[PDB]
Amino acid sequence: VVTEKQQMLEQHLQDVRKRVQDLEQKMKVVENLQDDFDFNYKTLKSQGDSVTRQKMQQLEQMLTALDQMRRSIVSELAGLLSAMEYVQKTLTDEELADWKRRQQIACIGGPPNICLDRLENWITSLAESQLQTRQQIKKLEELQQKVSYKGDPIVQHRPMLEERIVELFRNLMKSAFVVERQPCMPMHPDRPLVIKTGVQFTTKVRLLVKFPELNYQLKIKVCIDKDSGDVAALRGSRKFNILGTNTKVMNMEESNNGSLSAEFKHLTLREQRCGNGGRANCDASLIVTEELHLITFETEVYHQGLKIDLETHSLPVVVISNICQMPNAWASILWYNMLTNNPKNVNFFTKPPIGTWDQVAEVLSWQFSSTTKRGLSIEQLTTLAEKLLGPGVNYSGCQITWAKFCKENMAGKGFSFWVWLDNIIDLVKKYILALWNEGYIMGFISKERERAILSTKPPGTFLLRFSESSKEGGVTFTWVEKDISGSTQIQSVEPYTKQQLNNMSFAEIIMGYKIMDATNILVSPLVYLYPDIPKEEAFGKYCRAAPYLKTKFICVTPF
Amino acid sequence: VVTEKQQMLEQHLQDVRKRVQDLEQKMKVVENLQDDFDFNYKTLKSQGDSVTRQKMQQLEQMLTALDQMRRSIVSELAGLLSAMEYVQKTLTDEELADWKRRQQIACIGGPPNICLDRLENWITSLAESQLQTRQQIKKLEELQQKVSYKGDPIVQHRPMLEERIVELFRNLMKSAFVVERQPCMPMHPDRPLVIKTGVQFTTKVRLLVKFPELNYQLKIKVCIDKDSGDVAALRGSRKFNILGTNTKVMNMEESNNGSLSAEFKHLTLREQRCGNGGRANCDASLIVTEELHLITFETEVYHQGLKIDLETHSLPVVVISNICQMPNAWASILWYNMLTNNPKNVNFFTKPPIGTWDQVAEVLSWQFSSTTKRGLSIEQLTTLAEKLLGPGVNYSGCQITWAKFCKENMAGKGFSFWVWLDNIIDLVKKYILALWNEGYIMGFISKERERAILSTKPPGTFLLRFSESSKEGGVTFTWVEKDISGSTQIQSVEPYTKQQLNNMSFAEIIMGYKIMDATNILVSPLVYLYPDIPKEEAFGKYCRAAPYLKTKFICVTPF
DNA sequence: TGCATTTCCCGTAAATCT
DNA sequence: TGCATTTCCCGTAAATCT
Repeated sequence: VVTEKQQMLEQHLQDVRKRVQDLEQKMKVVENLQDDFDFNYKTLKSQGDSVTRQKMQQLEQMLTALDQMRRSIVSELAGLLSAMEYVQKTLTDEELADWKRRQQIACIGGPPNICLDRLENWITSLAESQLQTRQQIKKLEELQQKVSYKGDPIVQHRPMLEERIVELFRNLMKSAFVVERQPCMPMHPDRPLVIKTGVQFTTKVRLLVKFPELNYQLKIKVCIDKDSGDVAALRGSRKFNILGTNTKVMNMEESNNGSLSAEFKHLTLREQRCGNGGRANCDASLIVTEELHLITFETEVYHQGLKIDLETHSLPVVVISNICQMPNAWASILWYNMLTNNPKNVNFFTKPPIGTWDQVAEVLSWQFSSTTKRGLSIEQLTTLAEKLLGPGVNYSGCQITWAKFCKENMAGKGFSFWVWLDNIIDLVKKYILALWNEGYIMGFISKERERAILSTKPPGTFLLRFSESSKEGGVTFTWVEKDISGSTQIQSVEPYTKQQLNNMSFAEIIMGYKIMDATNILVSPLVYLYPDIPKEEAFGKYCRAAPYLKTKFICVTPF
Repeated sequence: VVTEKQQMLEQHLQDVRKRVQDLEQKMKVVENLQDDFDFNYKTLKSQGDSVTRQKMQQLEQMLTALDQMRRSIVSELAGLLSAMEYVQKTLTDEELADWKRRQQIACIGGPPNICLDRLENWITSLAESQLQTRQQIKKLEELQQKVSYKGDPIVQHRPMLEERIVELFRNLMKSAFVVERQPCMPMHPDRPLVIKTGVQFTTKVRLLVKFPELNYQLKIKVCIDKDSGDVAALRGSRKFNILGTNTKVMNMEESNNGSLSAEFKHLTLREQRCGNGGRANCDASLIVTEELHLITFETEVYHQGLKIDLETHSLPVVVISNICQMPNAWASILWYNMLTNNPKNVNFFTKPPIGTWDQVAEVLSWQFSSTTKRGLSIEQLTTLAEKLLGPGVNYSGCQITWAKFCKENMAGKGFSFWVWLDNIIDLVKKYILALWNEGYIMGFISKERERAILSTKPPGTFLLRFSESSKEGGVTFTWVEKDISGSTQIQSVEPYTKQQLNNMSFAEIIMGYKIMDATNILVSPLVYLYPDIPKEEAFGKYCRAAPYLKTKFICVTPF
């Protein structure tokens, strides 16, 4: 939806469109008058070799009118240029930069709308206006060549008008070249900006100046680790080469809007080994999953007498060799994008920024709404801020460092916050998908606050939550059944590993768990999912000559 | 252990060794006499320019003696050559060829002893004898150059003696070049002669002529699909290239005997795609797993004035792209090696030979004793010949075709004999390993003959056997418990898939299977493994603040 | 050494051949 | 089309780096 700032932008772009038409009009008038003047002059000389009365006066008067039309045109052109310069900045430095920011956010699972359509229409309109304006300026030049005098408006301003129009266009083209789809392995659509060597990844660029004349004209060359990974910048770092079809012609193929774009598929990265390097300094100068790289795109455009070098790059990418490095790699991409809008700070992790629990929590919810249908409730969310910040009320300004979020292991645990959490999402995906869908799982809640169930709610009322001690990820629940109940003895079984969920699903465990009590009688999977809902309405939906005797496995607690 | 034929061989090789020493002796005598004759002659001429009485007689007599010694040497050399020619054939065409045959057999799991030691000692001894013999022959030549006459034994025979010795040596060197370790992926040690593109494989060659002078002198080049896959032979076939270190210098490294050998590791195959081919005719001219290739080794030896081109090749190899093709690929390697001793018939599967149940059964047992501690009992073996040949008594001359063994699916099944069986072995490996070890599993027995248990043995007596209907492979057992037993109602549960064995082991199923009968009471895992052994002595060996409630899964038949 | 990181390769699933 | 065959790539385990 349009904001007011975009409203004005569209408005101004139209005013510019209008002015250019008016000037085009004014150019036609001055040309015709110049032709009329030229013929009249010719006719007058071709006889002054008897001079018709008043015709000399007409010639002189035509000339004066020409002069004035020229002065006029030249100052309206200058004013237009200044307005193009002002608005172009709004277009490129404000609206386009905003898009790039929201693209970062969309990569890490945030509210999208990274649609380039409006921007492309804006950019193309401005570009057309600039090129037509340059054509009028070129025309003024050829008008001066046919007719000129001492104090000619064209001779004393035109060069500056040309310089300004060319600089504007040149810069507009360069801003227009962007990475529409950031590097991502199609196999891990929710993990853009993380590439594993040997696995195909794809990326796409777009030129927001929609000029049909340029269809199939430009050749885009992509590479990784250019320039800054040749002379000055980072050190100790690994270096890679892109393998696969290195170049790609830009065209209007997909036809959606017929926008100029170039898509690269089947790309692969391979470490460039041997030679001379270092690995000097601390952390071997950043661990593998914290090292950042840039994929660059370059091309040259020769358009209407101008040569313009276009270049753009991806957001920093983390390169891994094995998939087991992805959780950590992702955390890096989260932190980077959550905390900065600089598109090329590869040394970011030398001294990472600190985030607030606010921004960290949002980002965390996104991670869930991406892979699943819904994110995190503040019950599960707030009990998470506790697992990091300890006791308290409200967590807005509470600072979360990179070390706390992922770099170092949690309190007494032998794993990091992010990794434990990523492993959970992977569990909620490979199994328990819809079983997590609606509001089913409490998921995250302290053994403590896991008291406000059977101990306030009738015996039977159970819970659905994750194993806090498990690195790989595991699941569990609630129920009061063992010995002579004192004042409601709350319980949980030992969490089920990813393999343990191959043996029987969770809502199947929940609606197929009797509990063989000391009495030798298998008692019961407690009723009422926490609030007051009998297990059935929620969990019942996911449950299910001489022949071999069909069987089905169950564990159901042994005592 | 030495056979009588090998005894004679060793004997003859020694006789040859002896003769060469005797001739070496005879050469020394003739040389000295020639020197004596030469000096005497010199001395006699240097004065006949008065001649000492009787000295002319001595000179003449020395000459006659020389002549006779020469005739003698020349005929003993000829006889020796004929004996070297006879024995060499026994060495190379009989004993070495036998080794190659038993190497084939060892590849497909048969009784090994493919030790090259004896052969290498035999070959090296003969080679040394031949080279020394050639040196005596060369010497005869330089003796003739210093002293000769009309009718000289050396001039009229020596060229033929040279030709024969060189031909013998040349052929001995060529026979001596062999593939000691056939192409095999170290990852699948029991599957030699089957290579999957992209996976490393290793192979090794040996030169049985143990000459230290040649250490590090020869460079061996390996390749696949040479010559015959350039011009005349097979058609429609795929073609490959060996990637990795293509050449390898031959040396005496491992030092075990210090035998000359060249080992190639880290080799990889890749399909050579594009160009011009065909895939014309039926079966696209043999399916992938029936297509055969040869890996060739070549080198040149320049030794004591001779240039000898050595070449050897592997046994035909089947090339696959995915591991799922290995069962079929192996069957091909089994059939080939079980039925022929031709080392290079790549068109074998155009018209495969027929085997007898005898040879087919042996080979089948081998497949078990390879991967496990023991093969197949005739109970399990004979009940197998029934699954292929139907009813009968004795199966010796019963022909088994390639189609019956593997090419076409079994009777009413949607899979082939070999594949079902290979899948079983893979099951007996990944799980139930020792649980198969001793004599535990009956494994293969008709539902029919699976009557001679509870129905002749007390109720309780169970069985251990494989799923006949399962492609992927599965397992099952015996027990009489359901309703009011009539006259012993024999039973089996639905077989456990490879994944079903991750849920609980077989001897754990067997000693943890109660059977919840209609009476709501889980009854019992029947006692006495078939003969009369209470399940325990055999199967019992493989069985095994606020804490989470430790659990353990069981299926135990639901009725 | 123990650790960080990369390589190997099965087995499954998707892709391409034919 | 449906099939034979090859390619893709995770995830585990072994290997190499440092």
